[PDB]
Amino acid sequence: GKRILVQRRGRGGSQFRSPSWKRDGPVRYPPNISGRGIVVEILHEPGLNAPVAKIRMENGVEFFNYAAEGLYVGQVIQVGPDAPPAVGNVLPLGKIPEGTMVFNVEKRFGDGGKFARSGGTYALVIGQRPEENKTIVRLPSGRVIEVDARGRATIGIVAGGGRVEKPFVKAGKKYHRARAKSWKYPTVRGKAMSPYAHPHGGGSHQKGGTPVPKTAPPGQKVGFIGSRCTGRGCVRARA
Amino acid sequence: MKGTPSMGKHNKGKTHIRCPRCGRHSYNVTKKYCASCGWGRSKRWRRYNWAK
Amino acid sequence: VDVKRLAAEILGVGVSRVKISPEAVGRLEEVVTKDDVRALIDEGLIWAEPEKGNSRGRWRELHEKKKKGRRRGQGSRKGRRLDEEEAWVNKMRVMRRFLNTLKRQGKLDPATWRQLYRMVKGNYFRDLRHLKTYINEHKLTKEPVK
Amino acid sequence: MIKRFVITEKALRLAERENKITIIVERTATKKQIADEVQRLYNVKVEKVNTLITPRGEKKAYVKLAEGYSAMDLLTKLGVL
Amino acid sequence: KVIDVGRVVVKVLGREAGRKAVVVDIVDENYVVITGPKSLSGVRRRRVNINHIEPTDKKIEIKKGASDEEVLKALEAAGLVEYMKERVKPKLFEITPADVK
Amino acid sequence: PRPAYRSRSLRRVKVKTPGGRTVVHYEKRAKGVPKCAVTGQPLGGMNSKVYRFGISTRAPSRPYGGVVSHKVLARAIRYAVRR
Amino acid sequence: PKEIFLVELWKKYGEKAQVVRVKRYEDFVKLKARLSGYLYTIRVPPDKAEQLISELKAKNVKVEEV
Amino acid sequence: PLCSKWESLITWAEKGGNSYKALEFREKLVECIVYTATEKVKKKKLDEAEELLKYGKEVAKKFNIEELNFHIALLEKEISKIRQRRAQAQ
RNA sequence: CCGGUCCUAAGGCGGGGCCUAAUAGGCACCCGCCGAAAGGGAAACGGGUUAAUAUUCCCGUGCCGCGGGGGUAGGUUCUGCGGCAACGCAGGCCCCGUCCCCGACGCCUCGGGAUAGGGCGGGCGGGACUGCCGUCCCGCUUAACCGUCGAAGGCCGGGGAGUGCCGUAAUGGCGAGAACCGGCCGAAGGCGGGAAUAGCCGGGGGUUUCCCCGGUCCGCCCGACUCCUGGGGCCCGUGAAAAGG
RNA sequence: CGCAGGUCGCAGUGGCAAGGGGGACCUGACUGUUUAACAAAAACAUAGGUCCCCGCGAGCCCGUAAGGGUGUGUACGGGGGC
Ligand SMILES: [Mg+2]
Ligand SMILES: [Mg+2]
Ligand SMILES: [Mg+2]
Ligand SMILES: [Mg+2]
Ligand SMILES: [Mg+2]
Ligand SMILES: [Mg+2]
Ligand SMILES: [Mg+2]
Ligand SMILES: [Mg+2]
Ligand SMILES: [Mg+2]
Ligand SMILES: [Mg+2]
Ligand SMILES: [Mg+2]
Ligand SMILES: [Mg+2]
Ligand SMILES: [Mg+2]
Ligand SMILES: [Mg+2]
Ligand SMILES: [Mg+2]
Ligand SMILES: [Mg+2]
Ligand SMILES: [Mg+2]
Ligand SMILES: [Mg+2]
Ligand SMILES: [Mg+2]
Ligand SMILES: [Mg+2]
Ligand SMILES: [Mg+2]
Ligand SMILES: [Mg+2]
Ligand SMILES: [Mg+2]
Ligand SMILES: [Mg+2]
Ligand SMILES: [Zn+2]
Repeated sequence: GKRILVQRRGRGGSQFRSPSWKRDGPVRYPPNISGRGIVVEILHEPGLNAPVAKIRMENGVEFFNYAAEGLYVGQVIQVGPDAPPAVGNVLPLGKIPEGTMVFNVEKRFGDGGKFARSGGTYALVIGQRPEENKTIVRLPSGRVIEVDARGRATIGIVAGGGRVEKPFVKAGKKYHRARAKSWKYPTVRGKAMSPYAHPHGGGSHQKGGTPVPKTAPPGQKVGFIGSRCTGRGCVRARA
Repeated sequence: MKGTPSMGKHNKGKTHIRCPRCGRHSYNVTKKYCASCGWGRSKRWRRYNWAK
Repeated sequence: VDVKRLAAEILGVGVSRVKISPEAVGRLEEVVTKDDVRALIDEGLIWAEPEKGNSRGRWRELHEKKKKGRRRGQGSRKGRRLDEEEAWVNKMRVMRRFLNTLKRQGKLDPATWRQLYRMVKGNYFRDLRHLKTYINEHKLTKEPVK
Repeated sequence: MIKRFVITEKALRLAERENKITIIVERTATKKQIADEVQRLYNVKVEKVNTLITPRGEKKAYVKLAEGYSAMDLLTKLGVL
Repeated sequence: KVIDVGRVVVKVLGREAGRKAVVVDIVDENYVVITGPKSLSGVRRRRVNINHIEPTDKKIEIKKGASDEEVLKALEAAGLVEYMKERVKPKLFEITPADVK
Repeated sequence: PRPAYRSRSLRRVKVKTPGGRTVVHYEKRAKGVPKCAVTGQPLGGMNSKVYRFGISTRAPSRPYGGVVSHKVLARAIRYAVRR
Repeated sequence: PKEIFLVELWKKYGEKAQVVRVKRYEDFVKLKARLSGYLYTIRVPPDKAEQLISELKAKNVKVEEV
Repeated sequence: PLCSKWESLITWAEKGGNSYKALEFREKLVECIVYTATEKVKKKKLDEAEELLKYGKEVAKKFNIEELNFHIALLEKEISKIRQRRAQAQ
């Protein structure tokens, strides 16, 4: 037809969907975990970016968390406000001291954790405003945000860091990783297309496109989408 | 290959079976309705005014 | 009715080997049942010729010659015949069992056993005769090893 | 429930050699129904019932009687022989 | 020494595991004789490897080669009859493979 | 039947009958033996080859039987005794 | 089919047998008690075989030479 | 030896007074010895078979089992025939 | 007792609800169901028979599930017995709950053990050839099921080791417990029973497929792509679930 | 697996089976994919590089709507260009 690939992605086809049946479950904090727990397993999850620890609470509730680097099987973790700020412990942001490296941070209490969930990532506890029950934290991107002090986080940094430094040496390796992730692999460049299939397709000497405005409709909003700038000058202006 | 060589692959599959309601070879086994009378997706008989 | 099919089924051989005597050509048309075919087989008008087994006299003669050592020269080899990995396995097992038996019986100090064991693993010795000759020449045992 | 009897060569050989009667019955009849029907109608004891559906769409039953009743004798009694 | 006559121990291995008994004799460095009475706790009088018994804090006063009723009067003097009848309950969910490597 | 035998889920066993023929029998593979709930290793006294379900197996004469091994049971008993 | 070695054990099954089949060889006799469930076979010396057949016929168990 | 578990079960059952189980255990011990010896002789492992037969002779002396002696005599006759054939061929 | 039938997978359908001008249109929600004749998964094999069915018919020998009867071990306030232990042994009955485990899992590589099949020398029986020699070929088989044995591997008790000691195909192992001694659990498969009474080879008699006689053996070798077992390595790839047990 | 001797032919991996080789330029790194039925390529993809929109009640996309995909996810991440 004429609808482009980014428009076809939103339909939810099998080649664009995530095979989450390959995973044991969501890696989130259950709503009402408290007390001491035991690290029983550290497992690989297909398509995820870090090893996943299985924590067995003292009252029998078991949940999945991202494993802190240095966490080991048989370890005893503490959950709750009374938990000390040691590695693997799940503490409120309000109780966590400043300068602490946490991960799996909850923006609001009870969502399960949103930020610093990739391997080798972490958030830094910058400050505490207890009079509005907020915690200022720096996310992995360098952005400083306020989060609910009653929310929960884990002390330490996410294990599995350095996974992306090693090159994906063959196309087959990225193929096998894509089959576990949700990516459609591989991707055709826009200018390698014909004009019916992409705005960049067409001419005898095919060319890319200049940036489109932020108000551009779907099917037109490809390439640079309302970019502040492009290239090395843009990076320089950013820094 | 699209002609005679591809015709040899039509020897073992099927899209339709006989419909229990209308008896035609029109019951779509995967979609689970009849393409002639509409049984399985419409309790009223499927018949359109554009068809003689 | 096909007589040969019933006869082959009865005799438990191939239809290619079932043979019908021409003297029963008149009686073939009256054959109705496997009992009738059994009656003809009992009379001997239907029989099974013996199967052919490939004769092996030529092979046995050539195998004797090959055991003596003929017909295995450079012009008769087309691919790999010797297995290097299997040869290494056999070489290690022979030398290790010999040295371990000597140490178990006490003819070799464990340190000398260690030196010989590491040399064997490191491919110092061509064969068991070489190992025995080394042991006798360097006097690593109180009595000579045969 | 019984439609008729099968008096072919195979059925006659089975009757004479194995004490079996061959009947054509309704396609919906089960082995239990066939055995009870045979016992009620003919007052014999049924040993076992084997059933099949022919390529012409009929149910045929081989009814093996107990060891006190003759299938050939029963066929002669009903006169279907 | 901990494993001594008059000591209350709990058998850890075998059929009688988790059951309490009283050490009444010493065989050698490897074996001692235990009889936490079979009518009382269920541990018949016999030798046991000291590695297969876990000593408790409790201890009673009896003489070497003491009899079953001697151990019985010692336990009732200490008030330990119900403690001897109780069977130890493990918490299997706590143990990880590091503990049994 | 035939595709079920083309799949490798059953064992292909060649056997010579008393009638002099060679036939292929398709037999089930053995079921896995019970494992310890902590270590995952096979439990002693219960690791005999079993080929079908519904066969009652006798557990070893110990508390918790074919659920945990003697090592886990003894260590847990020691911890509970101290605790 | 099951095999028994002790005559005392085998007699408990053979006494209830529907039939006892006898097979003879130069050194030993196979006695096979055919019950509803199983066929119990024991190999015995010929003299003990004769004694057991005599006892079984005394108990009025059927005996057949196979 | 090989059927020591059967010997221990026999004596344990007799001490406990289970005559039926004692008879079953005696049968199992005889089965153990005779089956293992017969398989060894059929595979022509005569040294292992002779060790098993000596153990069976000791067990039959210890437990008063005539069937064990009879089957051992049959197996020893077979062993003698095998050894005679080996000596004649060699 | 061979498959469907049962289970769930990717997924789908129906009702309720929400949406819709409306429906026979949509589905995040709740409930139920369907979804594999190659996945998971109860239990049958050998011989004979027909013109045509053959794990279905017949003979023989068994297995599974459900239910019952007798005997037995056991029980009848209370608990089964033995062993230091690994663990072994008939281990009472009925109902309910919970937990755990099996079900349940990739690819590559190399060690070990078997079996199917194949071959060699001898023996017996039968067949092929007739220019010379006397060689060549065929048969000599053993199902499911019951019992017993059990390689690797793991484990228990004793022992208490650093001039080390013990090794592999290869990596190697030891006071965080080695060498060494004894024991426990434990494959394919073997063997006995089944079962020679079958089948087969040969030699006769009768007649519509029945009866009789002889043999169906001895010693070795190779050996899988079939079956079992263990070791090692790779993954930004981790190689299903449920019924059922 | 090897050694010694003898011996025939035109021919001994004798049939069967069974690489011609080398130098230089252009071009695409490579393996892979492509116009079923005239194009197999220097075209596409590729690992690698780099830029942009995005802190998640996001960015991008699908649906009339109810709502949905990315997402059982979280910047060592999702999406979009070269
Ligand atoms: Mg995909
Ligand atoms: Mg183009
Ligand atoms: Mg434009
Ligand atoms: Mg356009
Ligand atoms: Mg253009
Ligand atoms: Mg077309
Ligand atoms: Mg289709
Ligand atoms: Mg040649
Ligand atoms: Mg090499
Ligand atoms: Mg049927
Ligand atoms: Mg299946
Ligand atoms: Mg399977
Ligand atoms: Mg279904
Ligand atoms: Mg046919
Ligand atoms: Mg021969
Ligand atoms: Mg090697
Ligand atoms: Mg050619
Ligand atoms: Mg290229
Ligand atoms: Mg190429
Ligand atoms: Mg073309
Ligand atoms: Mg072309
Ligand atoms: Mg390109
Ligand atoms: Mg580059
Ligand atoms: Mg540009
Ligand atoms: Zn229809």
